[PDB]
Amino acid sequence: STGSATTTPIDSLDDAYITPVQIGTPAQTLNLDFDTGSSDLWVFSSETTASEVDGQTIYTPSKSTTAKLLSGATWSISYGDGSSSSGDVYTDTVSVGGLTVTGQAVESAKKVSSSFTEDSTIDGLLGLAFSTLNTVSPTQQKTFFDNAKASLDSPVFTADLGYHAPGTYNFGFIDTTAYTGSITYTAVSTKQGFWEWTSTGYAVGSGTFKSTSIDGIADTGTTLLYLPATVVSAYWAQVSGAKSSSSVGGYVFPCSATLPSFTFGVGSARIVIPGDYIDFGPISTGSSSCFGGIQSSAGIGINIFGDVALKAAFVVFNGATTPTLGFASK
Ligand SMILES: N=C(N)N/N=C1\N=C(N)c2ccccc21
Ligand SMILES: N=C(N)N/N=C1\N=C(N)c2ccccc21
Repeated sequence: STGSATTTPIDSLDDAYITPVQIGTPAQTLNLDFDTGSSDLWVFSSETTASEVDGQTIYTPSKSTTAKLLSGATWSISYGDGSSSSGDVYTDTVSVGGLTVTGQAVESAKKVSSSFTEDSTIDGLLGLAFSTLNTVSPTQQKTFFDNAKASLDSPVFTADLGYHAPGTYNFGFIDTTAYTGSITYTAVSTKQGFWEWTSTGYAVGSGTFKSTSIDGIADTGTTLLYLPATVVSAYWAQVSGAKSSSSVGGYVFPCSATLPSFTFGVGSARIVIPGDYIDFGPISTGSSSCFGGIQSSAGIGINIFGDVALKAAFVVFNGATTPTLGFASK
């Protein structure tokens, strides 16, 4: 089997992407944030505290003839950004882009934190990291990909995120028309449960490439590119007036600037992030200071190749016996 679904930015800045997912019988379609940095499929639901729902579409398990309570199971997750959610668990039929998994754990939120409530466009998350990070207790549950894997034509999924435009998540096949050149594959460590890999270095704009190992994770659920402070300083030093602002919480730059590109290494290959991809717009409406798309990972404890980086590439999440990541230009 295979599946193919379009993913759409939630706003004009690509702050996140939503992908429609069919849950239950008859289908209830919710728009979920596909997150290769976490491993829970959770949804706003008929059980979510009413004051914490503001425009989201909810899953109602009582209206699904295939829903079954996973008796005794609960979940609770805290994300690196400080947001959180928790609740109980059903199993149900879940389809993405024509690919169907029966018996998928669907984690129904009883509580969500304020940032989830405030995002009326995101009805929940679909985790695509390794199932060892799944939070369901006392019986940990498998991700949608983990459950689908054996049925797929090939044990892979791909992320092809757009810049200020829709893109595609495919399951079970590589669309060789969606990229240029060849795919460079690189080793993955699953020891922390992430798609963790080592970039071979970077360049700023037209500058020379610096060969240096940068361990980090491929995370579709993180908006920005978080890298070591040395790398980030070298980038922003090429932008007149750019500075790290403690009040804003990161690097900002004049909205009048044209940003340089940023290149990262994948083995001997190179992925070029155009400068415009690094512009996240005014820090507050109408401000002449703009928010940078490359930020320091200092304090987070891991480097994160989030959407800013991934959207510059066609990215293969290879879930074969030995998992690997692939990157191609596009
Ligand atoms: N990851 C999410 N589930 N939602 N992320 C966001 N939601 C926003 N409104 C926003 C603005 C700037 C950066 C990220 C986000
Ligand atoms: N803290 C602030 N006053 N503004 N923070 C932002 N402003 C943006 N444009 C943006 C995009 C992505 C992530 C954060 C921000």
